[PDB]
Amino acid sequence: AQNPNCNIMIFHPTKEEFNDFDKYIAYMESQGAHRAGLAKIIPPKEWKARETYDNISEILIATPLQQVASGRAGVFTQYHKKKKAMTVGEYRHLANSKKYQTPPHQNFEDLERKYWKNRIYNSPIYGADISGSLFDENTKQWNLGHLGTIQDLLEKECGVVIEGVNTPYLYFGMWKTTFAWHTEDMDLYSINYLHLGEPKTWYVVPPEHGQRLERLARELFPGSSRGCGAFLRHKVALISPTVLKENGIPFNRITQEAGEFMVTFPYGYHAGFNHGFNCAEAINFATPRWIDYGKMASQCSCGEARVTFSMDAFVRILQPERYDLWKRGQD
Ligand SMILES: O=C(O)CNC(=O)C(=O)O
Ligand SMILES: [Mg+2]
Ligand code: NI
Ligand SMILES: [Zn+2]
Repeated sequence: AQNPNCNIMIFHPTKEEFNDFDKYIAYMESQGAHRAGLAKIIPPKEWKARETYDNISEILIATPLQQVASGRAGVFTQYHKKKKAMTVGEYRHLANSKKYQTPPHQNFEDLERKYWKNRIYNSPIYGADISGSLFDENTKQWNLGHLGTIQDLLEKECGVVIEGVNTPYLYFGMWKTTFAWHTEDMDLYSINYLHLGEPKTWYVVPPEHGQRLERLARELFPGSSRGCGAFLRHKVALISPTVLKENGIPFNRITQEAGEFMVTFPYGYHAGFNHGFNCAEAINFATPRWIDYGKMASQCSCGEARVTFSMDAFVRILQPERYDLWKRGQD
């Protein structure tokens, strides 16, 4: 078996290798990349997502989210308080203010220590889930707006045509902005490009050990767990690396910088935080290997997780038994 310790692998494709997305994903998995739940992809030195980022300030963040924490330093939930719309220009100015800016620090390690020590005493503001793309339409390789769709993958694999479309989202982050422990909708893959600014640190549990994370989570968030059999889909729960180590949960960590891609793999639980002002673009995708994970994916039926129009059809085809009760959580 390739990558038996489930380490995060880093790839350096040539411009020749960078022409065929599907085939490069298949290559990475032949080297065991998926076992980690997360891989880093450094694009060829010749490749650019777009010419410059000089004209992005007028993008609107219609619903900025203030991330308010409750709990203890290493075990907390966050809720999202809706704030008034601002442009990316205004947001960037906010992220750089004395109140929200990244603090003085030695290295990613000193910064990580400060994040986990101090996160809960602050409420950073995230621009999340904004429909759009910053890839130049002339960028032909690894353009997240031009990937093959999940609906076409399902159709090629299973012979059934379904409704739905699949488009990218932009995330604008600042210091301490946080992504809670989760897998993707329907345990899909994701791909994430950090377009500009400060880094993003990621924690990930190998897919083969995901259930151990879930079991710890049921113990750490006992009331959430009683309310919903898949409460991690609410994307509110945080657990520090110290707490994970204390409980024997296998995981890994890696820091993404501007200009790099990350791929998350089916059923790879991940979480993280932003080091300062940045902009990332992400989208879900599928391969033939995803189909079985889609069929087994846990669902939120308490009605908190509330998920896309396109997800309906996945549940309808892949999980016809769940499909009655699930859309009751959606309606
Ligand atoms: O970048 C973020 O804040 C969240 N993105 C993801 O969880 C992802 O790409 O899978
Ligand atoms: Mg603009
Ligand atoms: Ni994700
Ligand atoms: Zn739920």
